[PDB]
Formats: sequence, structure tokens, C-alpha cells
Amino acid sequence: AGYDRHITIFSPEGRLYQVEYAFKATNQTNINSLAVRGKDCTVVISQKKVPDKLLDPTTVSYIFCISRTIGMVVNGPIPDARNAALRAKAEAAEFRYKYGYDMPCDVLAKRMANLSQIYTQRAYMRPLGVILTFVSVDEELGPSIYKTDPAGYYVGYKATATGPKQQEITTNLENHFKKSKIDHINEESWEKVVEFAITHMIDALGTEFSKNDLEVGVATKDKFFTLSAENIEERLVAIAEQD
Amino acid sequence: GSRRYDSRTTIFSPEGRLYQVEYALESISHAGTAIGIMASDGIVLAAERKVTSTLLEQDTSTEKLYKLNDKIAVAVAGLTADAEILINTARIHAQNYLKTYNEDIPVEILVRRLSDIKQGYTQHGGLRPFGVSFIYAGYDDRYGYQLYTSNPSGNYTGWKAISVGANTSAAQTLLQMDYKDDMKVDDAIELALKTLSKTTDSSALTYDRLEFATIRKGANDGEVYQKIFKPQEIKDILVKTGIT
Amino acid sequence: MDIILGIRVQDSVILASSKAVTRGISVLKDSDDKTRQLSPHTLMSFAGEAGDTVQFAEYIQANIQLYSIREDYELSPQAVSSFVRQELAKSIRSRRPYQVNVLIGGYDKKKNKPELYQIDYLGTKVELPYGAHGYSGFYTFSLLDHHYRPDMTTEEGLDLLKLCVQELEKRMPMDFKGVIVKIVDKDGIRQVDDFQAQ
Amino acid sequence: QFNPYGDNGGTILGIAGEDFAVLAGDTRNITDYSINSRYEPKVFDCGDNIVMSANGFAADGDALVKRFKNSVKWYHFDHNDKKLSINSAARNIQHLLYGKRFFPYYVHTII
Amino acid sequence: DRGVSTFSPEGRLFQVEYSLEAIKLGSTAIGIATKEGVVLGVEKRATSPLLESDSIEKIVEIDRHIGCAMSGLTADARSMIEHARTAAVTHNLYYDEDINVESLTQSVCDLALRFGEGASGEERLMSRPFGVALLIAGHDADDGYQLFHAEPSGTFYRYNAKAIGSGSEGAQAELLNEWHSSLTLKEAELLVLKILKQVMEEKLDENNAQLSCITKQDGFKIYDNEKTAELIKELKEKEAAE
Amino acid sequence: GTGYDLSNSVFSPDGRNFQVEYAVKAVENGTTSIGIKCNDGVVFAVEKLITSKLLVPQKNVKIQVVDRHIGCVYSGLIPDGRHLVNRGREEAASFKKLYKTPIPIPAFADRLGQYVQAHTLYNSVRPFGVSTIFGGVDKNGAHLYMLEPSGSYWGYKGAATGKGRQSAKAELEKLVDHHPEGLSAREAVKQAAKIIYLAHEDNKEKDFELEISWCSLSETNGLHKFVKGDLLQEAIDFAQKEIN
Amino acid sequence: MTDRYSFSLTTFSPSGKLGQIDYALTAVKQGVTSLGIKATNGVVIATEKKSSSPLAMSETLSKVSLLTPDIGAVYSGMGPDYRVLVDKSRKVAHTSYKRIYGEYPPTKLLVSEVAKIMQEATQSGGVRPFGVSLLIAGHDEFNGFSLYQVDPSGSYFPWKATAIGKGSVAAKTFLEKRWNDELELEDAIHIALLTLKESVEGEFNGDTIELAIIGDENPDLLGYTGIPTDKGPRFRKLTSQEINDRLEAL
Amino acid sequence: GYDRALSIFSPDGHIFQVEYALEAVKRGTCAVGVKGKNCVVLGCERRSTLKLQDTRITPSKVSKIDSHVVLSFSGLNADSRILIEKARVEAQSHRLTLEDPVTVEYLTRYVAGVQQRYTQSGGVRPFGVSTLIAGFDPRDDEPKLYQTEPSGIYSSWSAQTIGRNSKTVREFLEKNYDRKEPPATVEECVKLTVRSLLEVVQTGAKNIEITVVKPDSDIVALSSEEINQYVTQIEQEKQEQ
Amino acid sequence: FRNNYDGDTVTFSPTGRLFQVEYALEAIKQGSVTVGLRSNTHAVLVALKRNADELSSYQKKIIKCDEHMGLSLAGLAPDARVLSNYLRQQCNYSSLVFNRKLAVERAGHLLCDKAQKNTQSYGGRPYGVGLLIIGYDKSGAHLLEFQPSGNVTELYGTAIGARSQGAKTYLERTLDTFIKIDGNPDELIKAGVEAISQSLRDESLTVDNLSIAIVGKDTPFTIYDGEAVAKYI
Repeated sequence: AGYDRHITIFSPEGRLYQVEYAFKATNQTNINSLAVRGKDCTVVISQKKVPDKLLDPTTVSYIFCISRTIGMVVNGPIPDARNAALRAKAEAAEFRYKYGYDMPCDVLAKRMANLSQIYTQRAYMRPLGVILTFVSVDEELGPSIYKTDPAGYYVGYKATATGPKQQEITTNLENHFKKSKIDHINEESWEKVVEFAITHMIDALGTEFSKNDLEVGVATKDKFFTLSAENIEERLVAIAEQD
Repeated sequence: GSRRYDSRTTIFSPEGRLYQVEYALESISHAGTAIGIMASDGIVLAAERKVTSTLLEQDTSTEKLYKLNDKIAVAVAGLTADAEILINTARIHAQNYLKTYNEDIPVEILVRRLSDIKQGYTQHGGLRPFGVSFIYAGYDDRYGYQLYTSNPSGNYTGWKAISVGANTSAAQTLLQMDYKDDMKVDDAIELALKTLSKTTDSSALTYDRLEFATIRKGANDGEVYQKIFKPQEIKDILVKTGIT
Repeated sequence: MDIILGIRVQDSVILASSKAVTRGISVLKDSDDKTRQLSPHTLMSFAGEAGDTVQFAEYIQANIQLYSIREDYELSPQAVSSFVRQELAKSIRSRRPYQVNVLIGGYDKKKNKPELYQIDYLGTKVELPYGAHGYSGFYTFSLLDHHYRPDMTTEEGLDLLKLCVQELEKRMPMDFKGVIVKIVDKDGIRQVDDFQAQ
Repeated sequence: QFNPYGDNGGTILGIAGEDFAVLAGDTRNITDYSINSRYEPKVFDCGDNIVMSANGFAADGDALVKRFKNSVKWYHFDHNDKKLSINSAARNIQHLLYGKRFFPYYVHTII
Repeated sequence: DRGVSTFSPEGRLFQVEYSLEAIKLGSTAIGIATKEGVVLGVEKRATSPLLESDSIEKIVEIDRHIGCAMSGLTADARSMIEHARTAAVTHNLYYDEDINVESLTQSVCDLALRFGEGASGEERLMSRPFGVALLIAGHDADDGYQLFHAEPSGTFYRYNAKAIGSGSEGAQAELLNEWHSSLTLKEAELLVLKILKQVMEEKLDENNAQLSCITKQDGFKIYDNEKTAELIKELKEKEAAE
Repeated sequence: GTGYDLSNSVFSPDGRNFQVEYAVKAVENGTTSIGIKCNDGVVFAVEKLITSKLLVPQKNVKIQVVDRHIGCVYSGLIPDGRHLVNRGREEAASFKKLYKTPIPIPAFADRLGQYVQAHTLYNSVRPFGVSTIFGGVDKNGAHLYMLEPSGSYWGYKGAATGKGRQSAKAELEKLVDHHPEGLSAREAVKQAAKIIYLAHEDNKEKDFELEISWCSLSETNGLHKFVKGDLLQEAIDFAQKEIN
Repeated sequence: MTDRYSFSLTTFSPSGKLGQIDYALTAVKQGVTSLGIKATNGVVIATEKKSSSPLAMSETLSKVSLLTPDIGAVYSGMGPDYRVLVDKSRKVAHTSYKRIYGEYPPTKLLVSEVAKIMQEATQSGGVRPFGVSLLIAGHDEFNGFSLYQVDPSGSYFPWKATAIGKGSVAAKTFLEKRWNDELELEDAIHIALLTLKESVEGEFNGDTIELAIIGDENPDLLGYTGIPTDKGPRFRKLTSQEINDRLEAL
Repeated sequence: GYDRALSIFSPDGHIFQVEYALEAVKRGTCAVGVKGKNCVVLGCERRSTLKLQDTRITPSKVSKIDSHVVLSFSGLNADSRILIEKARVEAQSHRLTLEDPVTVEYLTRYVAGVQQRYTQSGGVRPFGVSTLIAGFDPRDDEPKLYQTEPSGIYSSWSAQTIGRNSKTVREFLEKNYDRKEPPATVEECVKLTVRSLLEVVQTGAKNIEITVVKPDSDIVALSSEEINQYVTQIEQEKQEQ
Repeated sequence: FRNNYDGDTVTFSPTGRLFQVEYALEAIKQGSVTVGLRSNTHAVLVALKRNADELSSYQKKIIKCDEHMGLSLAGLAPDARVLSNYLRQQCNYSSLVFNRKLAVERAGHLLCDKAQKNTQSYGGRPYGVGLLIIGYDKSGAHLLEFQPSGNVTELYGTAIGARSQGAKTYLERTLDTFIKIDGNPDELIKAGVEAISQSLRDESLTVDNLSIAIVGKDTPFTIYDGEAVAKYI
């Protein structure tokens, strides 16, 4: 009876508690992230928090380079995050090997969502307490953002946000698009899209950021990369000379 | 480990009963009633479609009567999906037999096989039994017309008239009352409809809620014929037997 | 090879099989019965590879007996021959094939007619009035083709066989040491212990 | 093509006295017309007062002796240090050899 | 529930402990080792007068020099006997000699703990321990006549005399006083026959009891009823003679 | 409800995995051990509680080497630690076999990480009862790491775990602040000996034995070597002196 | 490691109910309404695209999927389960039929296959039933147009028209009032759009509604020409615009 | 892949799954066997919970394992089929390898072994069946009667019964069967068998089937009348007193 | 508490304990006593053999693994047979493949690792036996203590079993003394028999009650029982 809350089987209400609890684990890191699409690029911003002084800050990241073109940011415990990243990389490599072309961002997303859906149905596998946000500049769809959860669900976004204060960042962005009337940041350079991202990240969270409080990922035609404390600092400086 | 969530579907109760089999039967007892009556010149299979709607496409439907062979058919009572798994293996067993011996499979041999498969889910593997009860109507040149029945336990028996599903008790009593060894297919067809008609949990017994089938040796031929009545054919035989 | 002859007369099937068993240079035995009773009304003669020969026969027998008991019924000669053909057809594409040729003679109590089946090691089955495996047909088929009649009596059949065996003893290079004859009819299987000089 | 066998020559002799026994063998090991060693022991003391020599293809002879010695060791472990009678050693060696009935140890062994 | 190979807080394997409880309910079996051979006796204990008592086989031959008696869930012993017989025959095939009694026993005991649902040690495929104990008696050159007690725990002990089954504690106490290094095969037979009589619910007779022995000379033999009926008579007399 | 802490892969209502958390308790209960990254290598040190005079000194080595350039030390259930090192070894051999080059520290860390994280995915296994500090020198520098039972791991400037983990972390933070330009192989070896002695106050009851090992590009050529004899006593004294 | 769950997670209770299947049906009940209407010359399946956020792009998520070029499906219940079921359905359509007979399976057979996959998740070791109910519409030369419903138990039944999910009871009622055996495809599309309106609370346009049909062959959607017998797919997803056009004549 | 230990020991040294397997046997229709001096007779009662059956085709209680051996049982019908099939197969295998049909004891020991194995193998429950196996060893004339139970234990009996009310019927037999003088006739042997079933069948000319096994594969089942004739002659013996 | 976290090895208690393993450790304590000690030339094993009745034998407690290695057991006998057997193979493998005698330290690591696999997997149970391994290799005499938890330790001496604490204090006291008993086997054996009788209470070591074993510089691991140990009682 009471075991319908330990493994992934239906509860009398037709619910899957373990999947629900896995969702709870995604906020364990107290990190917030958001992604927006530029005119020809995709940017993902995520908070970086290094409490312990004994830690080497350069190794504390929740953003991963899945492939030459796909970037993935994770919201959830790091061990499950790395499990998902390794799998994604393997899946991307194998796909290119078998089909002759780079795995599209939305397809990798679906693949990972499907994998997650399985932990939802088979009782011996637990779900992963993570939410995966994949980004890239697809060669057929252009700037792309696809996010998957422990439920095995996934969808494409104009822009999105994940984390404890996900709702604030989301409504902030929603409002901005109701205004601009377009589904993206009408900017030619990614540097400006990165700035917009950091700006609204601030308006919504009501907080200031130093060069080590952020982590940034950028996807462009044929390439995805992360910025350095200094590349970010340069971004921070520019937003400062406008406010 | 896993053991914590294992129901142990194949154990004995302190009374020596098989829980899952008992419960499976309980489940079947709520399934639409299916009847089988064996005449001297044929066999009748009639079943009541449990629950219906006006929008239900009753022409392309077949939830209770399935052709297993060219000389064997079954009436289903229980989980349709479970029954299809078994029906399909039964269909295959029949053909393996035909390929091996170049002769149609003797009815009991096919029934015993399906029953042994059911019996298996009862003794090992830790899986739930099939929530299905079958009424087999068939003919072979060794025992002629035969009527069998198999339930979740994997046990099977032969009958002259039998019912599975809901109200089998009331139904069995009615059959035991009007059955006569020298009956004729048409007599049986009527007994079948009358019996269902009195045990139904519904208002009336309309054609849209019925499936009918007969296995006759059409005098004008010399061979056996299986007929799964079409909606119209049912609506007809339903007016004739005075049930309009 | 050995001699395996079969003939289906009016109310029975007769199977004549050579008695010699030769291993290389010497004739090891001259009273070998190259036959197995598959059921009260079905007999099977066989010839071929040294060990596979009896191994197959006995394997087929065990299976028919098991069927008989499980069903308390006797399979028709036709059903038995189809089972046997399928077994040989499996064998031909296996790792090491049974190199055995067989004749199945049975009396179908339901049809009330004798039946003769010829099946070679490839699983090639055919029903015939009379048949043989190996070189046997080469010497005898011209005789059978001539004197054979569907209404022959068991006695007429044994005479036609005797004629066949005489031709074999005349033109065939090998001394097969005579044959053992058996009859299959409505009353089971019996052996003609007197063909050495019938 | 690859031939898994070779011939290292050698000759061994075993004579059973009345209360003694001898097992001799030259110490020359060869390959075709060349000498590999002028002194390569070919007769071994295997414990429990049993001497053995597996002559023919050296690699096989070595593997067999090695396997038998190890067999004696386990005999002790398994049967409370009981001594292995020469007749028991012989039967054991038969099984060691027949275990490779289809990829034989190319040796003529004497104990 | 709880793993079939779980330890109790006392450091014991539940399943094995419960296994022993089952053995206590079994028929009594007694073994006595003398420098003239080993005697093995058992309580037939038929459950109904209609049961043909000689079809009760609780004393079996393992090889010509090894015999064994069982007590507890007897059916569980068939495979053990089978394993034992094979082990002896195999040993002979591999070494052209008789297997040592202790080695034969060790082989049997190796099966004992091979149970569980997937224990990380090999492939112990057996749902539960054996519900029977065995008295293994035989002879070999290195250690002469021997009697062993093989339990479902995997451990086995060598005894000069031993009783297993429902009458064990009682019978064991008896054997304690009755046994001495100079017993004769004859004495031992009566002694086993006597102690069985004390612990058996039924009046011991050549039909609900059975004797046997193993001697270097004639191997393992199972005394037929006649031969035992007399050893019984001979006992009644010696007891009544004081 | 409850019982969430009885099986390994279960998420509690708050999203935690209690079994992993309980494993951590087995870690905090063990000896204290540390790692100190320096300007061209790493130093590992550990506390070896002396149960009695019977323990042969210098014999029960706890620090382990993986390949030829990696050091690993851990606190908690020692057998779990060895199990983890054996895997690290196969992982390293595998990597070298295919890529020729000895496995990078970051790469090696993730191999261990994925393996440990794997033991938190099923209820048929239990999590590891150790936290492991490990590292070495590779193609581009020195790397220090600490891996938790949850499979979590990060790169450290200095790291500690076990009974006296707080003392150690305290000492490490001071070193980090008072040496922004970097410590040296030679220095870190002494500094390590000190931190172990201080951190021993949370277990001051039983007498202990010190063990240090290092891997410095200049002092060991980039290979992992144990600190013995002179250099060892020299550091022991540097500690004994500052513990007063 | 290794799945040690080799026993059923779905078993019979004393009353004879199969808990997990019941519970799965409950999950289907909470699901967004979807429906199917069969006309004399076509079938229509539709549902509401309940976007989880205005930042999400509802087009990147299809609730109505093409299984074969003459068969489509829609559902109610757990989206992720539906998604994998579709992949398996498309694949089984090939491996168990197209690769054997050289043609796509008839609607009833494919449904039969899907039903089997779902039935197994009801009895196989270590799994839970799928939390979805499908509505599959298709056409084949010998059966014409057909509409089926497949439930978690693996049971499937043919319909003239029906609805599943949230407001299925209300919707099924509204359908019994407007259905007859003479509806033309466009009439059914209309009735469908009306039925769906009762279930939708907020926006009701071509971007919030997903609708597809099984009608005539679209040689324009074939991709090639040159083979007379190949006339194109009978399945077609209506475009955002096509929907709005009909919404005006609502 | 399922290997849960279903048959395990409980604190008191008992194996419940096996014990409960016996409860299933106590619930099965009664079965009795008695050996005469030149034969063995097997009797089994027929339920009456439902009557409108087709006796021609409905599986009978006595089964032939080979031409000289028969087996009857009490307990789960479906379970008995699995044992009967294995038995029949083993009987044919024995003839094929030993070149001699099985002895009754051999065939019994084989079925018992199969039963024992299902009491200590993972993922399976014991057989809810108890059997009576009777017949004549090849080229022998001394009758054989054996019994097996879920535990895997077996033994021979002069006469024995199993199933529901077997308690009653065994008592009848213990004070009506003299080993000194066994039913020297096939007739008086069958009579004793019917007599014992009447103590529990409560008038059932159609509720008592009998099979007589004589040496050399001479097995034959009686008909309602033949049996009913014994019923008739037996009821008078009572009234004529 | 405990009752909810001791149903199997795969479960940690809230305090971080592994009860099934602890229950295994208990089977050891309940076992007979055995002692081990070494000089720099020899290593000795002394163990008290236990019997069932006065009609039963005294179950052996010492097993030889190779010519240079052996051990004494405490707890479940069968598990010692399994572990000693695995050790016998490892030694054998080391000789056949590398023609090298297996280092006692390495034999300890092998035992530790084998035992550990039984404390992290489902369905498996921990070994319920303690082992004292002695042996002479290329680095001298050695004594190891093996615990079912997988913990192996190298010592100059130690003991396990019931009342083992007696002998352990004695040895820890006698240390400096016996450690130097080089070139003199009989002196180390007596020193060992003295440590073991420090755990007596029930009775006094008899002839068929005492069991001694030794290995060393030029002494192949050999076992003494009965009359052979008479000169030590």
C-alpha cells in the first residue's frame, strides 16, 4: 500500500510521487538559470555560487558542452547532472556516427526525455533530480532552447528559466515579449544578447552580480562555448554604463 | 532490495487456495456473460457485450468471440487484452500442429495447451495470472462437437451447456433446467438467447449488445462451418425467438 | 546400400528389408531387422548412415509412443509420416544431418486402407503403391510397374516381392543376405518368418 | 599457416626394478638441426615419490608436468595430505591428457 | 520480508537455525563406531499400519565402503545422496581408488550453504537450506572406521557414537555412558538396537526399525528383517538376564 | 508517510536520498585525511589511529596509488575505499590502453564520479561509505579532488574529511589566505603534517601514526611517491613543534 | 545493478480490481480533453494544446501524431508516455508489418499492436501501466475509415465519435446529439471544434487547438511523382490558419 | 529471472508453502487405491458442485503414464497435468535408454523428485498435489501401489487414500484390509474399493469411477453400470442385517 | 531502530552502521579462541579446538594455503573453507603464472576485497568468520587479522574468538619479549600457548584440544595436533 511512494507506480490519485520528489531535488542547488534566443545565437545564464573557500572555483560548473554545437545547463545535484551530461555526449557522438550529421538540439532533448520517461515507468531505475536545458543554433531551426524534466517531458522555448525563483524570471521575460511582440532578442551580436540576459536576470532576482556570481554559455552557428570570468566582467562593465 | 515490493502472486493461502486465481475469478465474475450450448448437430456461442454507447461502432467490433481455427472458436469473459495474448498463441499452436501432422488440431489438445500456459502463471515467474475465462466451441473427427471451459487457474472441463462471466449461477440453473441431450442447433440458439435475456443486468437484450456464433456441419456439404453472426443476423434471430 | 522395399496391396502394406550389416570388408551380421514399430498399425523401415540409422528410428518411435499415451489415441499413418518428414527436413539444415532414408507402412483404421510412404533424408516425402530407397528401385521398379495391381491380395504381393528379390539377387553386386518381410494390416504388424524359401 | 606444434627431440627411458625404478632422459633440446640447449632437464621429481617426463613437444611437455605437479598439490589439500599412489597418479594423468583429446599434448609421457 | 541468508543479531543464519528445528522432528537415527566396523540404525516410524514398512528407506549406500542414515525431511536427502554417490564414483574414476570418508563428507557439506536469492559468492541456486541431517559411516585405509554428522549448517563432526532426530538428547546421553573404545560390532548392534527401543514411541521390532553396518571385509550391508529380528530377541534376553 | 530511508534509490518528499546521507555518517565517523594542492603538485596526508602496540608501525598503508601519477586517500569504511581504487585502476588502465597517454586528473575524477553516482541509482546496491581525496599531476598542472558518497566532487585548493574535518578545513582556509601565490611541494608536506596533528585533537584519545605522500612535477617528476625517512621525520617534527 | 523487479507491479485485489490500471485511468481523467469524430468520408481527431508557459513554443509539441501515412493518434493523460508509445507504434508498424507485407498495416491491426504493448505493461515484471488513453484514426482499403480508443488495460474499442479526459462525459453527451451516419468530413470538423470549445477555458484559436484528419489522399504531400498507384497520405494536420478559418463559421 | 525463495523455513522448523500445498490436497476429491493379490484398483470420487458435464471429454482422474502404470491424484487439477506430462516423458525416455519400461517404484521416485525440487527452488511454489501410482513392473506379477506428496516423500501401501475425507476412508481400510489375506479376486478387490468410497461419497453411482490394473499392461476402467452393480450388491449386505 | 536497518547488507542505519556485518562479527566472538604472533624469523598460530560431545572430534581451526602461508579461523567454519580456498588459488596462481610466492600483505588485500563485495550487494551475506593469517615471504614473517567487514590488519600478534581479550592484553604486554624470539621456534610456540591460556576459563588445553601451526625462515608452514603438541601442554 504505502510503497506507491517509493517506486514509480501509480498512487490512487494516478500520481507518481517519486517523479514529483525528483522535481523537488532539482532546486537543491538553489541556483537559477535562464536562456534567451538572439537573432542568430542562444544564450544561457546561470548563477554560480562558490561558498567554500577551499574550492577551486574553476571546477564548479553546471553548464556543459555536449557537442561542438549543443550546450546544456543543468538545475539539480551535480552528480545526477554529470550523469545526464555524459549520456548526452555519448548520444550526440553516436548519433553523428550513425546518421552522418550533427544531432539537432531538439532531437537530443527528445532522446534524453525518452530516457527519463523510462525511469518513470520501470521500477528499478530512479528518476534523475535534474532539469536539462539544451541550447544551440540548429542548422534547420536556428536558435533553439529545449528543456526536459524528471517526468520525461520536453518542449521548445522562446526563452526560459529554471530554479527556485524560476517564476520571477519567467514573468519578467514574459512581460518583455508582450512588449517587443517578437519571440526573441532582436540583437545582431551575441555580446548584447548576453547583456540582455544578465540584465533581466538582475531585474527579476533583484540582485547585483560580480564576475564570479555568473556562468555564461553561448551557442552560435557551428559553435557553443562558455565565457570566462573576464569575458563576463566585460559584459558586466557594459551594462553598468547604461544604468 | 526489491523483495519489499513483491506481492508474491504464486503462493498458497493457509487454506490452500491461490489468492491471485481467486481474485482473477472475482474479476471475471463482473465480465459480460458468455454462454455455450452443445447440440447434436452443432454448437452455439453467445455473449453479452458488457457496457455500450450509441457511438460505439458495433459492426467492426468483436470483443467476445474469436475464431481460433477453422473448426474452433472461443467465447471470452474477462480482460479483452489478456485474452488476445492467449488467443494469438492458441492460433499459433493450432498451426504448428497442422504443419507438423498435416491434420487440424484435436480440440482438447488445443484447450489443454492454453490451460497449461495459464497454469504456468500460477506456479512460477511471479507474474499476475490472466484475468480470462474461455469457452471453447469446436469440432474434430474424434469427438465431434465439443464444448470446453478454462479459467485463470489453468483448469479446464467439458460441457453440454456452460456459462462464464456474470450471473453464471442464475444462468447455469436456467440451462440445467431446459437442456435436453437431443437438442438441435436452433433449439440451442434459442435457449442461449433466453438464458442471457433473463440474466442480463440491463433493461432489454437488444442486438447491439450481442455476439453470436455457431459451428454447424451444414448438411448441404459434409464439412463443418463456423459462422460469426453479423449485427443484422443477430437482430433477425432476436425477433424470431420472440425477444424482438 | 541396404535393401528397403515397400508395396501397398489391397488390404495391407508389405515391407521387405535386407538382413546384412556390412562394416568394411566383413559382413558383421546377417539377421538384422531394419525396422521399428511406431505404433500397433504403423511400421517403419530404414537405411543409410551407420549410426544415424537406428538412432533416428528409435527417436521417432519414442515420440510416437509418447503421443499415443498422452492422447490415448493412435496417429494416422499420414500424420506419422508428416511428423517424420518434418524431422528429416529440420535435420538436413542442421549441424550434422541424419543420413537416413525411410519407408513408412501403416494401416489407417479410420479410412480402412493401407498406406505406404517414402521419405528420403532430405525430407522428400511421397505416397506410393510401391517404393524403395537406394539402388533397389533401379532393379525392381520395372517389375512392379508391370505386375502391380491395386486389388492384389497379400499373397499376390508376397509373390511379386519374391520376384523382385530374385532380380536383386541376380543383378546386384552385393550379397545382402536375403530380406525380412513384414505385413501391416487392420490386424497390426506380423512377420513372414518364411520368405527364405516361400 | 600456423602450426601449434613443434618437436624438441629427446629420448627418455623408464625401468621398473623390484624395489626401485629409474627414469632417464638426455638433456639435449633441439629444433630441426640446431641445438637449443645442451642441458635442459626433462625428467622431474613431482613429490610423493613420483618422477615424470613428458617427451616430444616441449611446450606441451612443460604444461603437462606443471599441471600434474599442481594436481598433486591439490590432492593433498583435498584429501588430508594423503599420499598419491603411483597408480592413482597414472589414472589422474590419463584424465589430464584425455581432457585435450581434440587438441592433444604432443608428448609421450612416462612416470 | 527478510533475505533467506540473513544473520540474526546473535551471528546465526536464521534459515539454518530453523532448519535444525525441522531435524528435531525427524525419526531417530543412531550410529556407533567400533574398531570392528560402524553400525547405523534408524527408526522407520511408519505413519499408518497400511504403509508397507520396508519401502521406508532411511539408510542408504553411498559406495561399497560408505553408508549413511538420515533424519528430518528425508526427501531433501535424495539429492545429497545422489551428489554423494556421484562424488565417490567420480573420485574412483579420476584416481583409481576409494574416496576417503572424510572427503566424501566434506563434499556433501559443501552443498549445505549453497542457498539464497543471489549471494555474491558463486551461483548458489537453492531457495533454502536442507531440512535433514546425515550420519555418514564408512571405512578407508588412512583413518579406518568412521562416523560423521553432516548438518545443514555445512559443518560436520566426527563421532564415536551419535544420535540425531527426535530422540537425540535422550539417546546421546545414553551413548555417552555406553560407549568405550573396545566395543565389538556385536555389542554395538545391540547397543544401537537398545537405545532405539528407549526413545522410540513404538515397541521396537524388525518392522519399524532397521540396522546396518560397514566393515572393511564385506562393505556396507543393510540387515534384512530376519537377521535383525534375532538381534532384537538376543537383546530382550540379555536385558532380562539382570 | 515514512520508510523513505530504507532503500537506496528512493527520493524523500524533500528530494533527498537518505541512504546516501547515512553513508556520509559512516564517513564522518572515520579517520581524518587531507589533500593540499601546491604550486606544482599535491600532497596527501592521513591519520592512522593506533589501536594497540601490536600494529606493526608503517605497515598498514592507507594511501593508494592509481596508475603511476595519481594518489588517493579516503575516510570511512576502508574496504569501500579499496573497492573504489580498484575501479579507478581499471578505469585508468582502460584509458591508457586506448589513448596511450596516462589519464588526466579531471578525466579520472569523473570516472570515479560516475561510478559512485551509479551506486545511488538502484536499491539493489548501497552507496559508498567513503569520501575520497585524490589527485596528481597531468599534461596541464596539478589537480586536487574530493568525492562524496553521493558521487559529488569538485576541484579543491585544499580538502579534508573525516573526524577532524572542521579543524583541517579551518587550517586549510588559513593557508589559502596567507599564501595567495601558492604553497610549495616541500612546504605543503610539512603544513600537511601539522594539519593532521592539529586535527588529531578530535580523537586525541588513541595514539596515532602519520602518513604523507606527494606528487610534484619537480620533487617527484610528476609521479606519486610516499614520503619516507628524513623528509618524513622532518615534517613530523615541524608538527610536534607547533602543537606546543 | 540489474533489474531485480521480475515480478508484477499490477496484481488482482480481493475485489478483483487491478489497482494500477484503475489508477492509470484516473491519471487519464485529469488529462486534457481530446476527441475523435468519424464522418462518411474521413475522421477527425482533436485536442487542446494546454501550453505550460507562454514562453514555451506549443508547436514544438505535437499531441496529434502520424503513425502511418493513413493513421494518426491523439491522447489524454501522461504526455511522455504517449510520446514513447508513438515511437514504438511507428516502429512496430514497420517491423511487424511493412517489412513483411510491403504495405502499411490496417488501422485495427496497428491498434491491436499498440494495445498489446500496453497490455504487457500491465503484466510484465517491474513496470507500471501507461498512464494514457489513445484515440487512433485511420483508413485502409478494405475497412475504410475507422476510429479506435485504446486504454491502459490494453483494451480497445471502435467508435463513431467519442472523447476522453477531463470533460469527456460532457463532450460525449454533446457528440451523441450532433452525430449521424451521414456527416461529411467538414461537418465533423465543425462538430469537433464546437465540442472542444466547451472544454477550453481560455484562448480558443488555431494556436491553442491541435487538429488533424484522415481524409482523401494528398498527392501534393507525397514528395514525388511518376508512380500512379502512389497517391499520397490520407492523414493531415490542419494548419493554424485552416483552423481559424472554420472558427469564424463557428 | 524471478527467483524469490517462496518455500522457506519458519521458526518452528516448518515450510509453510509445502504445508499449505497439503491443505490443497485435503480439499481435493478423494482418491483410493488397494492392491489385491493379482491386481491393483484405483477409485476416485466425482465432485457434484456443478453437474451438466460432458464426461466423454472431461479429463478423467486416473491417467496412464505408460501401458503398465497408472497415476491418480488429489489436489489442484492443473498442477497434476504438469506432473503427468513429465512422468509420461520420463517413461518413454527410460524405455529408449534402458531398453525396458520403468518399474512402478522408479516412476514414483521420479515424480516425487520433481515434487521435492519444487519445494526448494527459487521462484516456484510446490505442487498442490498428492498422487497414487500403481501398476506392475515389466515381466512381474506382484502389484505395486505408491503415494507421493508435495514434500517429495513417497512410499508404498497395501491400500491407501488421499484427499478430502481421506481420514475417514483410511480408517475403514485399516480395519477392513488384512495383509495376511489380500482381496484374492479382482472382483472382491474392486468391491472393497467401492465400499471404502461409499463411506464418503454418499450415494454416487455417477460419483465413483474405478480402474483395474492387472499384470502385462492390462488396464481397464469400469462403466457406471459395472460399478453401480457393486454399489447395489453392497447396500444389500447392510440391510440383510 | 536497528530492527529496521538490519534486514540485509545493502542498508545503512541512520548512524551509518552496517548491522548485517556487525551481526557477522558477532559470530566470530561466539567462536573458539585462537592466537597469532611472530618473531622476525617465525610466525605461530595457536588455536583452541572446540568439540560438540565427548563422543565428537575437535573441529580443526587451522588451514594451510601454500608452503609459506596459512591461517586460523574463528566463527562459521564453512566460510573459512571458502576464504581459505580462494587464498589457496591466489597463491597457486602467483606461482604458476609468475613463479612467485604470494606476499602475505597481498594475500590480505585479496581477502579484504573478496569480503567487501559481500557487504555492498543484494542477496549476498557477509562472511561470518575471522581469520589469522601468518606466513614467511620475501620480507620476513607476517601475521594478519582478517575481519568479515573486510578489514585486514598486520600485527606482531593478536587473537580473536571468545575471551580473546585475555591473550591480546598478554601479548600487548609480552611484545618486546616474543618479538625477539628469533632462531627459536619452540620458544615462540610456548609464548603463544601462554597467551592463549590467558583466555581459558572453561578448562585447560589438552592433547586433542590444542592445535598449533608454524611457518618461518626455513620452516615450511606445518600443523601440529595431539601427541605432536604434547610437549607444549
